[PDB]
Amino acid sequence: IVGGYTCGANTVPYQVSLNSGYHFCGGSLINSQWVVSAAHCYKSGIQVRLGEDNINVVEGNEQFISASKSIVHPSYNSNTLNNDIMLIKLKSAASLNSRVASISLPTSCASAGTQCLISGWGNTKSSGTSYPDVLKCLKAPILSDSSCKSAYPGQITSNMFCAGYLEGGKDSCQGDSGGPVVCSGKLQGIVSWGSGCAQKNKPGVYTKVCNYVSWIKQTIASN
Ligand SMILES: [Ca+2]
Repeated sequence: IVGGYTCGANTVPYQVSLNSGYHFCGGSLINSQWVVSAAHCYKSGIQVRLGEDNINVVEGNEQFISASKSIVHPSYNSNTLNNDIMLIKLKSAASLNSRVASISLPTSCASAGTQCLISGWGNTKSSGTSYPDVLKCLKAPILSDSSCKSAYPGQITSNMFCAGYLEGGKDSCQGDSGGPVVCSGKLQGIVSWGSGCAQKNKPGVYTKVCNYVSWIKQTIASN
């Protein structure tokens, strides 16, 4: 997250870190056994880390649970990033509490102008490179489809939306991939892609989660 703030320990209780020897992506806990992330975060050997603040220090509220299976969306295209969503099942159910909690799926799509919370352990620099140990947060509005498409000609599908600031300065970045965009207590987005970070007229692009609620529910119900 570039131009954000330190969230505070365990203040975003649905935020997970995906770890394969090191943090490589964010995710969102949606029930005791399932995490939603980006399809471009797919790899084998995933351990889900819940209750994290400082990802380099064991602080006492963590749960480390190996993934038993991952399910990339059937229509995910890695070239265009259309349908950039994946589900990860935990080998055992997380113990849910005030600091490890699921986030509700949307029942309807959120509108341009809706204020959301974006979070992650990604790069905090737009030019250089600096990775935080503690979770960073950004409050950002959803941008209109027209402004999103104008920012990225030929690249925005019906499964994507822009959030952030056309002036730049505040954005998601490398390492935030797969993490949450939460608006009014609902998971509306997944950190998907952008052109650099916090650049003028290049806001972050997010997977439009409301399009996938039926797929998420039916997949969970049979796996
Ligand atoms: Ca920790």
